[PDB]
Amino acid sequence: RALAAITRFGENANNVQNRLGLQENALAQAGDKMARVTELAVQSNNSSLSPDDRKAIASELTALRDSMVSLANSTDGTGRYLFAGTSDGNAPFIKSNGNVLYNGDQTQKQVEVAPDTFVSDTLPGSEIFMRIRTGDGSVDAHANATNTGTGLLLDFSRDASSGSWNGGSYSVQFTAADTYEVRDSTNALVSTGTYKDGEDINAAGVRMRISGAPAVGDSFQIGASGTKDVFSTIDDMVAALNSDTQTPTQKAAMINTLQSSMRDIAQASSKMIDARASGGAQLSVIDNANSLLVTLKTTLSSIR
Repeated sequence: RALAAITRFGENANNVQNRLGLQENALAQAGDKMARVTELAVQSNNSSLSPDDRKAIASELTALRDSMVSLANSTDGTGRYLFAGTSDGNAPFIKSNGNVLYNGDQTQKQVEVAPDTFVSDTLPGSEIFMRIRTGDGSVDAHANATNTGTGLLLDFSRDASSGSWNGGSYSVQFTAADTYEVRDSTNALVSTGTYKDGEDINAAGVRMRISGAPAVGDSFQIGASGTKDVFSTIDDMVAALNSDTQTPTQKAAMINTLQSSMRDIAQASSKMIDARASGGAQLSVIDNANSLLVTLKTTLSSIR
C-alpha cells in the first residue's frame, strides 16, 4: 500500500513536469507570435501603404490573434488544459461577441511530488494572456477619440519635473491652437501652458509629448495603467487598420490608435518573456534533481 503512495507521488511529479515543459514551449511560441505582431504593426505605419495593404496586414494580425487563442487553449495530452488554473476541465479561452473571455480560474496548483515537497504547476491563463498592464506599465495615455485635429501622442511617463504623481488621472485639453489646460479627475484646473510642437508637457508628476496641430477642444487623457487582454490589443490594431484615412484628421487618429496598441503589445511581449523566465528555476530544479541530492522522498528521487 506504500506502492500506492509512491505511484501517486510519481504520477503527480510526471504530470507537473510534462505541463511545465509544455508551458515553457507555449510561452516561447507566444513570444514569437508577439514579435510577429510587433513587426506587422511597425510596417503598418509605413506612409507608402495603400488602404488595401493596410487591410491585408489587418488580416494577418487577425490570423495571429486566432492562433494565440489556440495556444492559450493548449492541452497537456492527458487532455487537460494547460492555462486554465485548477479548472482544467473545459477550454479556458472562449470567443464571445468579438472578445476573448477567460473561463479558467486564478489558482496555480501546488503539486505535492513527495511528502512536504511541492512543485508549482502552470500559471493561470489570466496571468499570461489577460492581466497585461497598458502604456509603459505604470502610466497610460491616449488621444481622445473625438479629437478633430492632428495631434499625435508621441510619448509619456511619470516625471519628477512637475513634482510627484498622486496616481490620479489627468486631461490635457487645448483651449487655443497654442494653449492647453490640464485638469484633474474632478475637472479642476491644475495648470495651463503654451503648446510647442514636440515639446514636453509637464503637470502633476506626469509628462506627455504631442506633435502636429490639435484643434480647439481636443484632449489627451493620462492616468494609471490598467490591464488589457492580448486578444483585445491585437483586435484594436485590426480595427484601426480598417479605418478610413482620407483626411489628415483620420490619419492622425489611426496613428494614435496604432501607436497606443503598439505600446500595449510591447507590454504583452515583456509579460511572455518575464513569465517564461520566472518559471525556469522550477524546471531546472526538476531536471537537475538527481545531481542535487532512505525515506519516501529519497526513494522517489532514486527512480527518477
